[PDB]
Amino acid sequence: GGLDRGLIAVGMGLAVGLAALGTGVAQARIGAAGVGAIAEDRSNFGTALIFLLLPETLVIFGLLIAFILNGRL
Amino acid sequence: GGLDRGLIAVGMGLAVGLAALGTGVAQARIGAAGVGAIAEDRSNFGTALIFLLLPETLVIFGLLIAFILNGRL
Amino acid sequence: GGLDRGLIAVGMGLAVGLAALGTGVAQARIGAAGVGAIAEDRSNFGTALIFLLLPETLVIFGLLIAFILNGRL
Amino acid sequence: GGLDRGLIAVGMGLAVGLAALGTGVAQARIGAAGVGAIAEDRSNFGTALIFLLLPETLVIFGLLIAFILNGRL
Amino acid sequence: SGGLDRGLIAVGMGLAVGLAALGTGVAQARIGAAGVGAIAEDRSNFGTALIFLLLPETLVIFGLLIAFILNGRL
Amino acid sequence: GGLDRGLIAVGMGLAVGLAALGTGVAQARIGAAGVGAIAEDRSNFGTALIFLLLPETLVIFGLLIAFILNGRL
Amino acid sequence: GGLDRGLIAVGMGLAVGLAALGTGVAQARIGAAGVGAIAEDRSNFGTALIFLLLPETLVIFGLLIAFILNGRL
Amino acid sequence: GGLDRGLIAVGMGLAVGLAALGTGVAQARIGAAGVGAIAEDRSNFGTALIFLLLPETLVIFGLLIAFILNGRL
Amino acid sequence: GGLDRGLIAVGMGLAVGLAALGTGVAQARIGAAGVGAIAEDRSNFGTALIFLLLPETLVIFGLLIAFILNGRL
Amino acid sequence: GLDRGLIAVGMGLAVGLAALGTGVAQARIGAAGVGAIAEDRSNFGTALIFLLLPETLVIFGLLIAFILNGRL
Amino acid sequence: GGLDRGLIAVGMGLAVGLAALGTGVAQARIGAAGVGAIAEDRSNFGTALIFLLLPETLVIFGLLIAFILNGRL
Amino acid sequence: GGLDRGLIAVGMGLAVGLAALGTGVAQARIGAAGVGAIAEDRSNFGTALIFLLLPETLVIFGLLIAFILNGRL
Amino acid sequence: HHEADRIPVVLDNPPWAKPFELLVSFLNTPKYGTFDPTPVVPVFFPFWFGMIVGDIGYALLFYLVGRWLSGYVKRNEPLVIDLFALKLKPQVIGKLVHILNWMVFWTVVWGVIYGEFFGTFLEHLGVFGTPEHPGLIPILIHRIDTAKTANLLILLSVAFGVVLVFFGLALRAYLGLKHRHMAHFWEGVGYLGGLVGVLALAASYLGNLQAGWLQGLMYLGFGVFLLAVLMSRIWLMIPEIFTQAGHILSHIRIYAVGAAGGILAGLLTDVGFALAERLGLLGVLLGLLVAGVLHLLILLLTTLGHMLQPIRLLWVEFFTKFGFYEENGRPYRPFKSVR
Repeated sequence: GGLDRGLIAVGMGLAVGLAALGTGVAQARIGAAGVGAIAEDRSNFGTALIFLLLPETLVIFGLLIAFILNGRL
Repeated sequence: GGLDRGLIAVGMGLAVGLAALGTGVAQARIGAAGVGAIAEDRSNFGTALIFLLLPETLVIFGLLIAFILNGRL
Repeated sequence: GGLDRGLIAVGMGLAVGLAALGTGVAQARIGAAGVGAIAEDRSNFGTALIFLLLPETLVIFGLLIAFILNGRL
Repeated sequence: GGLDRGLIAVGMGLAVGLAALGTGVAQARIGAAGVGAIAEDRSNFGTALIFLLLPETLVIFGLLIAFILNGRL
Repeated sequence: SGGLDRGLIAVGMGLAVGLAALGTGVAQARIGAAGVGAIAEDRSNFGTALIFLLLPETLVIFGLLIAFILNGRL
Repeated sequence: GGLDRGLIAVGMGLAVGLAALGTGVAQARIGAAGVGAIAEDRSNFGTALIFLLLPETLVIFGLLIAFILNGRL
Repeated sequence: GGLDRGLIAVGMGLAVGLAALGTGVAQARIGAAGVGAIAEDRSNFGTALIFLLLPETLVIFGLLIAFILNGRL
Repeated sequence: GGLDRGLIAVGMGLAVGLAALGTGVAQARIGAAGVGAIAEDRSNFGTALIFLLLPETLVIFGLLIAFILNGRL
Repeated sequence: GGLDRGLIAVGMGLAVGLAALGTGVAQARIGAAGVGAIAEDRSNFGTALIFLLLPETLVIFGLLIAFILNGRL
Repeated sequence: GLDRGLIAVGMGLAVGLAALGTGVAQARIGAAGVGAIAEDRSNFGTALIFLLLPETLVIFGLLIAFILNGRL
Repeated sequence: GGLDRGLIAVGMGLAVGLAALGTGVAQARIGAAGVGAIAEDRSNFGTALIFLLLPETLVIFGLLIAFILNGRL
Repeated sequence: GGLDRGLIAVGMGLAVGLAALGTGVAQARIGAAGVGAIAEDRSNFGTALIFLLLPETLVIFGLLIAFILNGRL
Repeated sequence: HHEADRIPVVLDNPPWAKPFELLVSFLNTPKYGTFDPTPVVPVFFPFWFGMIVGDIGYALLFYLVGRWLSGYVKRNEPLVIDLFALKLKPQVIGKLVHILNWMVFWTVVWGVIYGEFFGTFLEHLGVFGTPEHPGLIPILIHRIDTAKTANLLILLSVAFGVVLVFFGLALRAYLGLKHRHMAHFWEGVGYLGGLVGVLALAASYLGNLQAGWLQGLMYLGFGVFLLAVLMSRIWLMIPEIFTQAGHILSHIRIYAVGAAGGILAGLLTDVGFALAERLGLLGVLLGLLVAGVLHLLILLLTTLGHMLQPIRLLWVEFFTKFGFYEENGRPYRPFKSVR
């Protein structure tokens, strides 16, 4: 081996980082509009919750590529 | 053998992270408009869900390209 | 075998990731307008869908560059 | 083979990626305005499509750089 | 030498937690903007405002746990 | 240790840097809306300070990883 | 010999890509206003068309410097 | 080697750089709202300056990081 | 010579790249407002052209800096 | 020797950054200027001077490019 | 030596550059609100000036960290 | 001999360029609001020019960094 | 005279100090009984502009402009520019010609210390020179070689900064003591103690060779600072001291603008000299033409900011130390004939 043993780790960190950044970018507008709707009605709490509960699939694939990289280490 | 492996790995990580970034900036506005629609009408649930759940094609090609590099490693 | 393999790999990663980011930026605004149109008129379904399924041309070319460098490896 | 061809490969990937980024940034706004115009008018469909089908020039130059440096490979 | 690997895995740690924090921060910006708007107008949606504020630190807890799993490399 | 310690230094500095980035981009909009609320009411002051004092948690975790690699010396 | 050729090549790629990104950033707003005028009037076709065309300059200088660097290659 | 020292220097410099730019983007909107409130009232100046001044945190952790690595140098 | 030709070419390319990027960001808003003015008045064409080609002058510094590196190349 | 190339890449990033900064300046400057011109057709001198203020970034970029060019 | 000198100089460059960028991004909105208030009021001059000229402190600490780096030589 | 000269050249260029960027972002909004104030009343000429000519300071310290590093030659 | 804002405020000066009341007056009207900064700008402002520019040729062009304006005031008609919306009477022209007379005086003397004439001139005419190239006199401070002169120049710039700052703080403390504003004097003396502490600490951290009296010096300074903060019961003083630190180190801009402008002019004239030398006999005509034209474009580009930096340094810093802005005074206006 060599410097690759750490370069793979850099890949892990970069992958999870931009994954989290993408989910944050989505969740900002999603939860903002959801909060407005909830403050209006207080009846759509489940719908707003699930709508904010989609965009983290990105970070499960991010942890997925992280874990397969960890196994490949 | 050796030093190449970490370079392939950072390639994987940057590919999946950038794909996540793109789909995130998409689904931000997409789900914002969709949750507004489901707020004011309550009957556009299916249309809003398919409209929000279409643009993840990017991350499926992301795991495909990451998987083919994982096999090539 | 050496730097060349991981370096063509990171070339692949850059290509696919930036194509995905660009099209994410595209159908963000595209699908926002399309969802609004679907909400207010309900008859522009075909037009909204074609107008949203133009901008994956970028990712399919990006997959072509990924494939040709895959063959080059 | 050669390391140098390896760095040309990164050149290809980053070039087509930036080209896709630019044209997608264009298509977002123009297609959103065109979708609004189609929803309100429906008679300007040819104009809306052609105004969306100018921005593939930026990517076909990118594929032209791809083909010439691929010949250099 | 093997020391450089330790340094650049530490670099990986730092960039992981950094982008995780950046993403959750750009989330909390708009989230809390809408939250304190609703709070200043209503004062009674307070619990809802806090839970809506305290979802997206999932991002930083995966950031920290990936930090510890590279920390276990020693 | 030679270049290793400087690479740790780069790691800690960058980590706290983007931790500060995230907390700053949060507190911008947070304190803007809070200042508007305090301007029109002045009685929601405690709510304003608490809602502004959640988003430095990122700073404490960032300095936590910084202290961890400082312990790694 | 060798590595310098690939370095020139990645220079070519970043040149053409950045030129494309800048010009596409231009035609986004340019064509937005253009199709607004087109939808409202339909007699603004010539002026809107030349106005949308005019940012092709940046990419022809991009392929110009690409031509010079390819001739040096 | 002096690569260690140079790495410590770039780490501290980039750390204080991102810290300063984060507190800058915070203070932009913060002082904009403060100026609006002051122009409306002229008497909220204490609340305005404490709200505007509270983001000196990000920079003082930036400088204490810089001092820590300076002492380690 | 040797490798130095590669970095001087990289400098050429990125210089013209961000020169084009900056002037494109200028011409976007400039020509958007100009298109609005030409849609209204039809008599503002001379002012619109001088105001649009006025920020096109940023690319001549890019090409002359690239040229005086080309003389050394 | 080989130190000449990094001088050139410094040239390039300096001039490109200066050009991009003056571009994002003149965008808003000229937008407000053309709006005022389309409404007035008398604010021409004020508009042109307001637009010919912000290229100081590009002349300073050329000064830095030229001093490293003399050092090259 | 030389390598340490060059790389610490690079660190100086990032420190001052990002400090300048943060100060400017604050300066834009602060000054815009200031000139608006002055034009509508023409008596808010002192308050607008102290609020406007305040955030230069970031550039001052950037110069400070660059200067202690210079003295480290 | 070492390659420190090009690396300190990279440092000075990075510093001056980012200072130019920061003052560009400042001057954009400053001059936009200044022109907006001018178009309604011409007596606000002097204040607008002072407010536009404040933010040069950042590029002045950027060049100051440039020549203090230039003294190392 | 502590009967609130009652007294209208009018200002008067010795006859040489009247023109600067135009500069200081339009900001705000000071409270009655408050010290006025009207004599300080006459001595400081053209001095700083002189060390900034130092260009003899542009000083001569400014003298030509002053001759044009004095001819205008001699013919006694108003100067009007409808494009820029300025109408001004001849008396304001006279005040401005007094300003530019002092201005070119300081510019000329600082230029003869800074012998560069339209930039580099020693290559063509050896009246000036270097230890390298012989001449009639060497340049006293060669402000091109930043290897040795730069440290001295930042030293004088920071020295001007120190002097201006404790002068303002001493004025604030004097007013706080005299007007029974005793807490304001406490704030001022806390600023002085903290400031001497931080400057001593920075001098030790940068170039110390022995501890000596310095340790007791910053310890006394910080003790004075924390005591003055402590009994005053106001806790806003803590970040405000780093605000003062920024005001101390904000004074490098004069050296920075001077170096930038002089080196730009030197590069322009070096281009002219290279055009004259390379092309042979005929190259001097094109070289002089291009040198003159780029000299004119750069002057109308740069003379605004070079003028703005020192008066700005007087405006934001000094007037805020002693307390110019925080209240407005009632202006003086007599009930007299309109004429």
